[PDB]
Amino acid sequence: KQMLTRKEDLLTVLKQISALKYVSNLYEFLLATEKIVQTSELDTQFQEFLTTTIIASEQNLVENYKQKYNQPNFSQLTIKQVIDDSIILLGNKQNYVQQIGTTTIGFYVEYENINLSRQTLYSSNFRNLLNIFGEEDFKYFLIDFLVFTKVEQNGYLQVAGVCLNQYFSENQYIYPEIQRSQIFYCNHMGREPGVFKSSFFNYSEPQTIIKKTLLKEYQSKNFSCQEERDLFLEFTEKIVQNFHNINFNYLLKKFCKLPENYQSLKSQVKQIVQSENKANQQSCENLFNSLYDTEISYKQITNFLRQIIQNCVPNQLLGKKNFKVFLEKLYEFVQMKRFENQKVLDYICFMDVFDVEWFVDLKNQKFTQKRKYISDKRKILGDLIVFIINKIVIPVLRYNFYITEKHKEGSQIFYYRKPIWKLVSKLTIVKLEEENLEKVEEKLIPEDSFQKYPQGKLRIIPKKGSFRPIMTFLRKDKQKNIKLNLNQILMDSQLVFRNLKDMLGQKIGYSVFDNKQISEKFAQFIEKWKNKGRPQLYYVTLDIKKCYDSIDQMKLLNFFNQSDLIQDTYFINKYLLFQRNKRPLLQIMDNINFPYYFNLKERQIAYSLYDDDDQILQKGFKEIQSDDRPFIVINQDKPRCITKDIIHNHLKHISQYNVISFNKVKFRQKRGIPQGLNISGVLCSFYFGKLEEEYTQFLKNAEQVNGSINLLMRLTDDYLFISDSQQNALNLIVQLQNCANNNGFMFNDQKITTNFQFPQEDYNLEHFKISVQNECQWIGKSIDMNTLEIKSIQKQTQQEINQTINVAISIKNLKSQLKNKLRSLFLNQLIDYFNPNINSFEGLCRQLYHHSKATVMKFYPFMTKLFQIDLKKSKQYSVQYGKENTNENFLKDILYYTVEDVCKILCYLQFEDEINSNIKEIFKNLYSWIMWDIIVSYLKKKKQFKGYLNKLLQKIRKSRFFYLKEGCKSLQLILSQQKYQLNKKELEAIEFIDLNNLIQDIKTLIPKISAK
Amino acid sequence: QFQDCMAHITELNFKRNYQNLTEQSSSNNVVAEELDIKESLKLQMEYYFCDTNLTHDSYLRGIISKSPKNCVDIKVFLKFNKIQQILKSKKDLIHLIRDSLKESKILKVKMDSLKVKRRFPFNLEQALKNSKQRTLYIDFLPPKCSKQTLVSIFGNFRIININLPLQKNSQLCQGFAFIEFFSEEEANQALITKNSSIPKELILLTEKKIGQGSIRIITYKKWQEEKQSFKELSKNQNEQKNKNMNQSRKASDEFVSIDVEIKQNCLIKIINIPQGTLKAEVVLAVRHLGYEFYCDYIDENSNQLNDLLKEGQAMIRFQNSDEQRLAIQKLLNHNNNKLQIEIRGQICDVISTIPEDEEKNYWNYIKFKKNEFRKFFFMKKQQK
DNA sequence: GGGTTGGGGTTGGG
RNA sequence: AUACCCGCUUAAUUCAUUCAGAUCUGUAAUAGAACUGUCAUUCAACCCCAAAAAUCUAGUGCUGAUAUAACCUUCACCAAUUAGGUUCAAAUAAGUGGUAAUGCGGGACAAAAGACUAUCGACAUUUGAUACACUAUUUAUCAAUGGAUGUCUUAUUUU
Repeated sequence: KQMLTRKEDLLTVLKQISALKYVSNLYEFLLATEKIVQTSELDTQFQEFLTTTIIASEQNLVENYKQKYNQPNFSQLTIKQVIDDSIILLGNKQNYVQQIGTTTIGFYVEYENINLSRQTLYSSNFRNLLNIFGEEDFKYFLIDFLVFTKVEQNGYLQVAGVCLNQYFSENQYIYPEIQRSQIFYCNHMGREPGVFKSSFFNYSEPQTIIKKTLLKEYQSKNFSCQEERDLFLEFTEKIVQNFHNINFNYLLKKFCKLPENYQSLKSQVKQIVQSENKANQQSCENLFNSLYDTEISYKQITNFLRQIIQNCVPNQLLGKKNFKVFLEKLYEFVQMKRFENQKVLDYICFMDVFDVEWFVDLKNQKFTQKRKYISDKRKILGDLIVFIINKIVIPVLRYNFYITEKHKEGSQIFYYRKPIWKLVSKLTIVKLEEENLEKVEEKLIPEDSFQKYPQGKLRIIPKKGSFRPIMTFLRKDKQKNIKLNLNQILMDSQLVFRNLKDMLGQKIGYSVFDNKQISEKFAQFIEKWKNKGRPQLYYVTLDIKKCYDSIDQMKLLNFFNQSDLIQDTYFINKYLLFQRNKRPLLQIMDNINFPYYFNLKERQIAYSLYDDDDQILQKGFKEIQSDDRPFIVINQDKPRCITKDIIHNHLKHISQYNVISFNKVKFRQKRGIPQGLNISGVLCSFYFGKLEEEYTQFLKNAEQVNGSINLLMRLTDDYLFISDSQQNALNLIVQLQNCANNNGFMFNDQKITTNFQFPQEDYNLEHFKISVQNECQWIGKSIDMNTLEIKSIQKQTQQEINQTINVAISIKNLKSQLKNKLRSLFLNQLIDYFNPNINSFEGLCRQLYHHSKATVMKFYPFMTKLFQIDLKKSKQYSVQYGKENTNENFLKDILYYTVEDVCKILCYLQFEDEINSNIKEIFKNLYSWIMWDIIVSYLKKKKQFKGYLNKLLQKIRKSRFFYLKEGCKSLQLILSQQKYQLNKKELEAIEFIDLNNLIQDIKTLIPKISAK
Repeated sequence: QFQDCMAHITELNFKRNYQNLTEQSSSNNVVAEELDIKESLKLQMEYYFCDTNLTHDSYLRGIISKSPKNCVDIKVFLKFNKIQQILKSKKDLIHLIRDSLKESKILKVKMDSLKVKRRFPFNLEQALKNSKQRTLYIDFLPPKCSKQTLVSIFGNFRIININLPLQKNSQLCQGFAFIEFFSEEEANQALITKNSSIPKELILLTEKKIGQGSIRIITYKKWQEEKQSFKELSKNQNEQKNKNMNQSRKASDEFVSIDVEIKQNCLIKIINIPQGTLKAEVVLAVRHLGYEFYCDYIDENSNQLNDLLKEGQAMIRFQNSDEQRLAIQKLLNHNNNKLQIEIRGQICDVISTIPEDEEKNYWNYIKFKKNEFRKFFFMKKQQK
């Protein structure tokens, strides 16, 4: 079967595209056109360039460019003149590589932008190419072909032809959208409960005022006649009249009332605010917890909303049954998650058009065209639903509640009464003022920065016993001519610091940024441990508390000024990158295009004017590849320049004059840099790397002074250290404590996790709380101290799992959405730690087992939501899956194809291309059986799947088991032929398979892989 | 424990019919010394859905079949004829019934559920045959009323129940009655004692309801055995002569319609319809008026071969004459008040009233269509 | 009299 | 749980009143009584890094298996634990957690073959052809097809 390969050729990939009919390298094209002959001699560099250059065309034009004996080939014009002639011949066409950064004016061409690819076009290789070709043929070759030149080991740069991005590109009604997002984060409070004074409910105090304030709905195009509009206006008048008779205080007191000790909490808050001395930490934590335990329940809020709706909206506006359906769906909407939303169709598909009685049709289409009448009335029913919701429900929730999410509860939603949130805000302000925030006056801040930079907003998330402030910088000042926010202003410096991050990795400290770096460091340490001979290992884990706020602005500025890794001037280049996806190559239904095999990404890069080794000036890109598969890059014509002085000014401004607002009250930071800026992580990493390299001198020489293996990484403020010497670990702890004492920062909770036990009295570590565990846990990862294997940490309950899942389903692209979602869920974390250099076969099997067990529970809500819609009413799916078991067939197809793709990717990641195809197939079958067994075991108890689907899944699992057994049996005969010589990895795989006795059954490996 | 359950079940219905014979005779009672109202309601209700009663009832089985699991509400029992007599609150009555049946042996009860559950499901037809074997047919009963005497004197063999019809015939005790025995073995034993009857006389004529006329004391199976031939002769006989049945069935559907079913004024003819206009468009144009009508697409101008004059004319038969007049008002096109309409982009002419002879002929072929509609089904059925 | 590029989508670490 | 039909659902005072302005009273300074205005920079959505990406009509070795097996069985649902069955599918379960539960009051025709012109080209069906729709529509006419529908049965209250 088709397998993914780590090594691929651009020509081979291009020959698999149906649109392109002629694909060949330049040398063979020239030989076919007889412009050159084999007996002719050329320079070795020119020959290599001709061989490596790849051209392609939509049609076969070899005859058109055949050598003509009418006139020889001699060149007298310049290469620029030939290029200008070709560009002029191109005319009005505006999608070609050669036109980038230039414009045509009559028979004159003008260059006005920087294009880094022009060097290849005007190179001596292209000069000799033109000399061989001739002007008249070159001008048309630059248009009729797509030219790709190799500039790296696997990279190619397109220099001519139609831009590749061009290949990556009667109306129907679209219903409005429920504005659910407006409910969150409303800090406003009013003397009388109800809605905002700006609403039409309060603005009215006749039909004239209501019409004026509700024109947007009154003059809608869905209304058939003026009588319908008048009836709707009368209904709105009745709604407005009914609204003013609602006792909001009584409703609140009945359904969602304040706790009994609310007065006590208010008195405590007032006393804490008025107290001059610092408040008691445990008392404040208890007050925080007591305030946070006053949340309202979903059922309570649903009853509140239902009671509000019933006595305010006439029952005949929607119909007797439709009103009840809407009320029932209101609860589902209420309990709906943060980044999730409902749709109008969710109500329309379940109510009946004919229930409405006041609907009138100008033409008697009720009996002639029932479907047309139904559509016409649906267009009005949806409008009514959207109006009711977005005009009553959302404003009430916004005005009378603060709605947000907690710290460690994921995406789950919580509600709090407004006075409780006012008390929480006062207490949080009191807490922040003493530590890091100060009330500020606009007189102090200079007007230059005042008009040059926008300010930020502050948001508070509840936490167990405390809070968690978050400051945002999305806003932009309409006045003072500001059109960008802080991130848009600073993304240039962000690019510069991202460039800095590359040499920040290994030069001046121990900093890591991605799982690839973590994995390669782990692999190197594992190899060194293997060389040493598997001795005992000890680990220590600690982290910094509030790293961002503990940053010295003067020290950071001094480091920035004296750091030579940042050059004076930089240039910004933009380019497009085309990269191979994770899809195997089809072997030759007819519509095959570039997006089927390549992914388009937009990239920016900053480069210095030095004669650097990477010579970015020659190429225009800097990309890292983990495989030999090719990729294509095309440049752009939008360059930018950034100077170190501008970065210095930005850093000084953000360090000194950082201004944020809260409840229309301005604040200013006193220490550290604000979290949430795009440069904060890199700046923090650099700042702490300086101190850690200052205080970790001994580690630089320890590995050869006494030959001790030791590994230290720091991700942002989190530290992990594994070594062989308890003395080395203790020395590191002591040095880190000394550095913290000297630089005025501290570690979180005074807690440290170790693998050993030592007397803390000797090293003045009495205040520390040492926790001893035999299994290390770092950044959510689980590491063994015995086999030195790594696997991720997964939750254990469906309630925990569901809190972090947002479900969004659209009928238009069900197949694509579900396939991509399942693919992402499986490949989220497993691909980054499936390195065979780290785990053994058993370790990989266990990792896959646990990850699949987590992912199935993760994805279960998706099919639960899917079953709420019957696909038999949709032709697009019924024609493909019948009408009896459409849902079951659709789910089976999705699961089967997703599992097959995941297994193929897993085999590609695990094995190299040199391994035997039989071994690859056997391992793929084993993985498929594991996944299907997990899925079947999970789903065998569910009631919705209890019938038709389970038999199909059991059949699939049985087929996979049979195929695995058959492959294992045939592999013995295959190897017995002596036709193949096995390497060490193949021998290891054979030994593993024979030890686990995969020939007969799987019962041997299950205890080893399912152990927890 | 089905083997336990089966034996456990067989005890219950035995205790049930045991109580039934006692309560009708009022032989035993606990009265009010130790309440026992719980046992009284127990006997009452699991008799109310005992096998024999449901065999006679055949309704509570349906009502429990309505429920998915067949668990049924307590409230249904409160409306019963002789249940409310307990007296002395429905929220309390449900708890009383529930803790009365909490130790019951045929009713599953738990977690204060609102439903009650007989512990053995359906098995209606199987009980029908077993009871039929146990039942016995009696056809020697003079009209004398000695029901209590009958039950007190028939204490000779174990009898499940005596089904004496009431008021089906004249007076109270005229019917020939039905009796079931404890088992098929008990019925065979009663047959062994040749014509088991009152002890003073079992083979000869006597007094009272059991006066022993033509002594047809046989079980249900031989009762149907003797039924078989006599019933089947009458049931089969000979098939009805099918030649004239359709002609007889013509009359009402054929020869009165034009004035009884649809009045002659309800018919409206349309002319000058261009060829190439499918009748769907024409019926849509008539539907534009909104009334109910029958469309006879006039292509056969002879009005009773594939007539060549296709789509030229049309016939509309409304349900009501007043609706026809309302359509005429609608067809009175207010722009010109002309008896015409446009179909497929072409204006065609309509006829408000047709001469009564042509109306009668059109109704005649309409009734011919009705007769052949009745003929197709009649010939279809005549072979069965 | 016009004018970055505005989104779509929401997982797992920090 | 058919949740089939109907009705209302503690239906009654306030649990509570930020910020700002404007009054009265008191105070060794605290406070108390009453009033008015009020989402926003008019839009709200935190960031870093990495992940995936068909214009998803295109797709399975469509599936021979491990009685050391797989299925099935409880008065809602889910989460789990035990007992019992069956050999390509049916029969009869016992606990333990969480969650839905509102609640009351009133209500509750059978079935295997018939007698059936009682009605119907104005009956009903799988379809199949056309139009009206299509983002998860509730259908009109011809074609074909043959029963369908409605009563009485055979049956009846410790219903």
